[PDB]
Amino acid sequence: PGPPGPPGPKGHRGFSGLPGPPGPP
Amino acid sequence: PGPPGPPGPKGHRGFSGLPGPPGPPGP
Amino acid sequence: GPPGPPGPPGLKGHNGLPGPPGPPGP
Amino acid sequence: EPVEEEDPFFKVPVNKLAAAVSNFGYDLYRLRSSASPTGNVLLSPLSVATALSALSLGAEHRTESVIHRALYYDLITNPDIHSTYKELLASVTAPEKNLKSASRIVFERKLRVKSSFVAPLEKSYGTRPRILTGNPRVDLQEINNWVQAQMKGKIARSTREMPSALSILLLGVAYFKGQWVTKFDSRKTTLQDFHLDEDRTVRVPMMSDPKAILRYGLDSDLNCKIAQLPLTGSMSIIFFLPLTVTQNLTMIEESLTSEFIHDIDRELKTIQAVLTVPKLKLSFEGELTKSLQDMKLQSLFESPDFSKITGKPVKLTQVEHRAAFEWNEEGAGSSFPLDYHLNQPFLFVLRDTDTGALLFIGRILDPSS
Repeated sequence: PGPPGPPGPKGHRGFSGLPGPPGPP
Repeated sequence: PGPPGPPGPKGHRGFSGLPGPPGPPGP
Repeated sequence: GPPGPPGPPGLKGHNGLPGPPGPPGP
Repeated sequence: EPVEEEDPFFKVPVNKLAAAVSNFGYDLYRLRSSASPTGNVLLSPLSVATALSALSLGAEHRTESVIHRALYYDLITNPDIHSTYKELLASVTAPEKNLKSASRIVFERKLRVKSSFVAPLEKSYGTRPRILTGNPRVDLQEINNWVQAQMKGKIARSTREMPSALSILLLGVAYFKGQWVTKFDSRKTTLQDFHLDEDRTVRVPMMSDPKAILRYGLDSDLNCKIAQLPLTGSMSIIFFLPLTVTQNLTMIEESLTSEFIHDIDRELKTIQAVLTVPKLKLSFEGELTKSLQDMKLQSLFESPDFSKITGKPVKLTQVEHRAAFEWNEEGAGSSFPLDYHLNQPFLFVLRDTDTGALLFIGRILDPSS
């Protein structure tokens, strides 16, 4: 037999959020 | 028995980031 | 004996950083 | 355009890194010696530079670039400099070196530290970060316990409580009690004068070897004579002894680099000498924070970019150094003459022969203190 291996690494970090909305005129 | 297995596979990419805050005002 | 199986999937990756602030307003 | 080859000694990577970190060490000793015109200066800057270079792991380009510049890494070419550093640290702390040197990174309480930073830190530098608790009495005791364990209880415990506004503290401790290659005979250690200056004098116990054997060199431009004594485990102390009796060591001190020290070791000549060395036992407990600041390192103290450590805006706030240092008659055995009397202000440097690393440096204006 054999034992299951270790869990894999944590995934890549998510994409960064988009640039926020424009300001007030 | 036998040896431990390989490292499991890599997790998924994380949640996308929250949108940025509103920009500054301008005359 | 035979090599054990691969492990379970890794955990989901970290949250994306907050986006940058907007352009200056009109 | 063609040029002579570099000295083969500095072409070894661990030696090239030992010279870089040692040159930071000579820069720091100059600011320490210049910032205090009386008293001894005892200093083992390797533990400080080790703590600095480890912290550069969690530093992002623009401020890791400032730590690399102060550590003379920007002159070195090396794909994996941190693994050469692991190599370097395992040489100079081996058991026959008799040198104990430990570095620690101490963080503000309740800080989540990316393990992207703990992992390399732990492979190259063999240390684990210290997350403070907020209980100041017990935080003090944990570090006094960690120094006590890393230094086999040979440094004293701080009475001082760490400051309330601690973001990133850096601690370097070091201890040395070596073994001469040739013993000094205890029976000829006598009390004799040591001249603090031309007028003032003190009696200190000076070991003696009236037919000693050593490597010697009289430097006529720096107005001092230089002798080199060998230590067990392939180390040596190089003394700097001015001709006049003067506490002005400024021209010697202005010239100390690893390449200057190395050319001395190349050109010293073996002689017989009437040698007297005083007994030396000293301690230092002190914050080197300001000397680092005017080492073009002040940016580390105001919005630095340690994003690979944590997302919290952290900042270097303290740099603490303890050091204890001793020599006595003890050694391994018994293995016209010239005068070499260390009964006046003198510099000494403890050098590792294999890598050329600076392990300790001292300015003895007074072996009484």
